Amino acid sequence: GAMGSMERASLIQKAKLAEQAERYEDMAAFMKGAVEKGEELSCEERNLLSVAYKNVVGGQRAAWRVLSSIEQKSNGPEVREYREKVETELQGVCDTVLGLLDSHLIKEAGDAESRVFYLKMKGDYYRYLAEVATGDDKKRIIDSARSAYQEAMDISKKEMPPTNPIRLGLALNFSVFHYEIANSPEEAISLAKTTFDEAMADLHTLSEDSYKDSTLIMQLLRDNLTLWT
Amino acid sequence: GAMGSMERASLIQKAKLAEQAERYEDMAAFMKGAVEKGEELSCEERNLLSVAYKNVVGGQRAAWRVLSSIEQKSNGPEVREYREKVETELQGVCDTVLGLLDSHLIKEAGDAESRVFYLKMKGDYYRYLAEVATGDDKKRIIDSARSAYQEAMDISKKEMPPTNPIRLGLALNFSVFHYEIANSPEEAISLAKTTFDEAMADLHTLSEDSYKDSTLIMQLLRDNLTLWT
Amino acid sequence: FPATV
Amino acid sequence: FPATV
Ligand SMILES: N=C(N)c1cc(-c2ccccc2)c(CNC(=O)c2ccc3c(c2)CCO3)s1
Ligand SMILES: N=C(N)c1cc(-c2ccccc2)c(CNC(=O)c2ccc3c(c2)CCO3)s1
Ligand SMILES: N=C(N)c1cc(-c2ccccc2)c(CNC(=O)c2ccc3c(c2)CCO3)s1
Ligand SMILES: N=C(N)c1cc(-c2ccccc2)c(CNC(=O)c2ccc3c(c2)CCO3)s1
Ligand SMILES: N=C(N)c1cc(-c2ccccc2)c(CNC(=O)c2ccc3c(c2)CCO3)s1
Ligand SMILES: N=C(N)c1cc(-c2ccccc2)c(CNC(=O)c2ccc3c(c2)CCO3)s1
Ligand SMILES: [Cl-]
Ligand SMILES: [Cl-]
Ligand SMILES: [Mg+2]
Ligand SMILES: [Mg+2]
Ligand SMILES: [Mg+2]
Ligand SMILES: [Mg+2]
Repeated sequence: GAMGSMERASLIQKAKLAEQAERYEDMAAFMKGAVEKGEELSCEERNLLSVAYKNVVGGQRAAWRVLSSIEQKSNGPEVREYREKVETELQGVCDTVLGLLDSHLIKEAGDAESRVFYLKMKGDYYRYLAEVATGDDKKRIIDSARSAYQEAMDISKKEMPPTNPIRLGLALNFSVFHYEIANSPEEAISLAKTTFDEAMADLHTLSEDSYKDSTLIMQLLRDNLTLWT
Repeated sequence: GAMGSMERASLIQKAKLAEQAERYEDMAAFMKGAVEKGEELSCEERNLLSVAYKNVVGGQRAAWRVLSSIEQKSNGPEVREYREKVETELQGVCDTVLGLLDSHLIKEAGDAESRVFYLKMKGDYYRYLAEVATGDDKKRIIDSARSAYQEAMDISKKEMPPTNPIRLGLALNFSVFHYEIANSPEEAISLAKTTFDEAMADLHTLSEDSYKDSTLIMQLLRDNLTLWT
Repeated sequence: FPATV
Repeated sequence: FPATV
């Protein structure tokens, strides 16, 4: 680890600086170093990890889609080669994240809160691998994403209220997985709708801070439901 | 050169793909490889080179400003260290570009068009070095930027019409150099104003395609003049 | 594209 | 910040 000689606290601090500077690759490298210190991540630190890698892989996915569209229209080796290059880089980021989760964030997550957070991430990064996969490996990746998501759902329903923003974000993303990856649009609609309704019925228990948090994600659930119905 | 084994045409093609994918680091690496083939760059290729590195160093400058602001407010070692890291990376991109210009784009530019283009770039990348420099090295960098810009101005005035977009962009940037780097705001105002007026008086000679090109940069000249007066 | 968080 | 191209 190139970050192995830096203090954990300094790495968290610099991750927060990288975020202010919109330096998300740096941010992710800092949080990888923090994770590799072997101590558990706080809620804020989990958000820093998730934000950094979501931005990094987000840009790679956007690039991959542009190139894949160009590739499909043109169907020399260049378009394919360059798509493959971005694809390989994207798969390596996903492998890096899944490696952190597997060694050893998930097993050391002794709370429902932290374990759900990491299990959702695991489903997300398998989902991103699924988006670019193209064979019998695609089916294994799809099932691995579903299993991770579903385990997070089971825990979240036992241990978190229906307005918890991590529970809500989990359901939002699992729903998109069903729609876009699993060819299960009915499942996607049913999950987003049930999640939205159960959250709405719980808003009356929330302080003003929590209300803002939950309603932000409810908005995204409705946006997707409006696309799909 | 990691790009040394790729065909020149393939590198240009992939630079254009990287641009569509907003992959500007890749774009710049591709155009560096193209430049290192040793053949001259076409007008389109010069634009591809300039766009790629402007985006890369643009993001570094934006990051450096954010961190420098944070540093100045806080005035542990972390803010300084991370600013220094971005700064060093920014200086390395500038050195890479100046190295391409010096070896051997400028000397092999046998046209006024191409030589002005490269001399403007040289002033820009010395300008970007000046923005982060902090000593007797700062003064040498400032004078080197001015000398590059002024040589480009001399050639452009002899060999290009006052509406040529490279002449216009040169003057725009040289003007900003005077205002922001050289503490010569009067010079900056006089150059932007004279450039704007002489271009306006030449618009009547332009086809509709050229008119759009020149008026786009005239807009930027006025925007700066509106800031400064 | 649908929203994810 | 002023405009450059
Ligand atoms: N430095 C950051 N980025 C964050 C730091 C914290 C934090 C700080 C202190 C304590 C605990 C947590 C965050 C909490 N999470 C969100 O606010 C949030 C996350 C994702 C998301 C939305 C909102 C809306 C769209 O998707 S984020
Ligand atoms: N139990 C809860 N309800 C929460 C507890 C904490 C917390 C925990 C420890 C320390 C400080 C704060 C939360 C901080 N906020 C988030 O983590 C967050 C995450 C994703 C997200 C949003 C908010 C809004 C949209 O998407 S929320
Ligand atoms: N396939 C389904 N289950 C649905 C079928 C229908 C329906 C009825 C008549 C005609 C066609 C479709 C639906 C209507 N739409 C919603 O109820 C709805 C939309 C957005 C939204 C929420 C709810 C909650 C948060 O944001 S949903
Ligand atoms: N692939 C690209 N990006 C470009 C390709 C070409 C080109 C194509 C074929 C032949 C010759 C040149 C460009 C010409 N230059 C501009 O259009 C331009 C450049 C900078 C600028 C503005 C406009 C407005 C703000 O700053 S740009
Ligand atoms: N002699 C001229 N007037 C031009 C000649 C060519 C050209 C040359 C060879 C092949 C094809 C085209 C131009 C292409 N356009 C630009 O290079 C350009 C650059 C910067 C810029 C803008 C436009 C608009 C705003 O900023 S312009
Ligand atoms: N210091 C200077 N030389 C100037 C001094 C004054 C002035 C006069 C009275 C009061 C204060 C200032 C100026 C007025 N402003 C412009 O003429 C102007 C502004 C924007 C613009 C253009 C021209 C052309 C393209 O976009 S300019
Ligand atoms: Cl490639
Ligand atoms: Cl650092
Ligand atoms: Mg320590
Ligand atoms: Mg534990
Ligand atoms: Mg060849
Ligand atoms: Mg020559």
